[PDB]
Amino acid sequence: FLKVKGLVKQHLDSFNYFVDTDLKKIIKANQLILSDVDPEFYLKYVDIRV
Amino acid sequence: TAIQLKLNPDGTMAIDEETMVVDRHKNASIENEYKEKVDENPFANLYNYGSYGRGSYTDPWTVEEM
DNA sequence: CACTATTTTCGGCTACTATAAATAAATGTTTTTTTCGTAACCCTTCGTGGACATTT
Repeated sequence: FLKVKGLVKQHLDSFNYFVDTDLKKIIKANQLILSDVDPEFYLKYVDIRV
Repeated sequence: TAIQLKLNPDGTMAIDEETMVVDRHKNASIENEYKEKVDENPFANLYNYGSYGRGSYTDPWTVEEM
């Protein structure tokens, strides 16, 4: 058990799930920054990496 | 893009909820769609001292125009 | 080996870039005013009895 799956499971496997997947679920919920003046301007965040 | 209405059998000569106001972005959206899509390489946007300045190159004059 | 041909290069053309003066007028650009937890305990309320006046 402790060889494949150590004693700091609860700290290491949490941040490693934040970096891999749980960043892409943030920019996909804050994409498309817009302006009301000059309405043909748009900036969108497609993907994110660390 | 004026105000539109409709003929409902229930409510005749009724005014619709959506065209009351305008989006002001859908007509901007189609304008953007037929634009060129370029992939930026960091060497293209190179700037020097001869950048963001006055002037151009005049066409060298001809004997016709003399 | 002959010349085609992009590469290498000369080359000059051009166009301000500072630095000092005349206005003069137009233009934009930015500051200084002027104004729009438990427990007492006061507090609040429902209430009950006293006497006065009209009326029988």
